[PDB]
Amino acid sequence: PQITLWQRPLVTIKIGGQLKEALLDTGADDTVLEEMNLPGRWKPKMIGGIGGFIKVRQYDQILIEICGHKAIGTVLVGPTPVNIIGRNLLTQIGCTLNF
Amino acid sequence: PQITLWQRPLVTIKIGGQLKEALLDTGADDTVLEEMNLPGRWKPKMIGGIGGFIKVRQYDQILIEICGHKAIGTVLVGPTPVNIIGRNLLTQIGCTLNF
Ligand SMILES: CC(C)c1nc(CN(C)C(=O)N[C@H](C(=O)N[C@@H](Cc2ccccc2)C[C@H](O)[C@H](Cc2ccccc2)NC(=O)OCc2cncs2)C(C)C)cs1
Repeated sequence: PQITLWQRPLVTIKIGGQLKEALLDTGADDTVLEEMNLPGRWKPKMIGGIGGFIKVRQYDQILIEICGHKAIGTVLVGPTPVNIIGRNLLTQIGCTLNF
Repeated sequence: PQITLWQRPLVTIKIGGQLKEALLDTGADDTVLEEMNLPGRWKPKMIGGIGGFIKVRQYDQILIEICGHKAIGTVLVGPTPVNIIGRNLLTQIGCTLNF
């Protein structure tokens, strides 16, 4: 699709058989989801946002369908109030910025 | 131009006669720049995201040039870790998300 930015770029994603809304975010280097139970072992990560840093748990090789396009990659889980799809999964599904 | 997201989408902006580097950010409603001098009256504002809220100075009707494209809109200035061009100016240069 082509998505204009007059409104927040919110899309449905499917992860773990649940549907969630997520923001398409070119300003996030990684993908961050609200607290959920994901499979396997995690690794620690600190990510910084506008107000400072949060500790998140890194899971790898996670499938997530973003608007019907399957991506498989690293997903961080921690105390974000919005699910953010960042560049790591946006390149997989072939997303670009055009102007 | 077409920008892939293997790397951070950083572009040069021209604002208040200085060239700065800033991130094209689909996940920021607002344009938030590092401490700089801007002419005008401004208003205090609080913006938040990951990590909490920060106080910025709101300046309205600032002309920014983003890669040669002229944009007018609100610019917030303050202790942001990175220069962010948010959706309020990305729509003005005709920026879309495509996949
Ligand atoms: C409440 C919620 C439902 C929402 N409100 C909003 C409106 N808000 C607040 C914003 O747009 N606020 C912006 C913002 O931080 N947006 C964020 C999404 C968000 C929104 C609300 C709450 C938490 C996260 C998303 C933005 O792309 C920022 C910008 C950025 C990049 C580097 C350093 C600092 C900042 N990205 C991140 O915070 O990325 C964190 C990372 C993830 N992986 C690696 S770093 C500001 C910069 C203005 C959107 S959704």
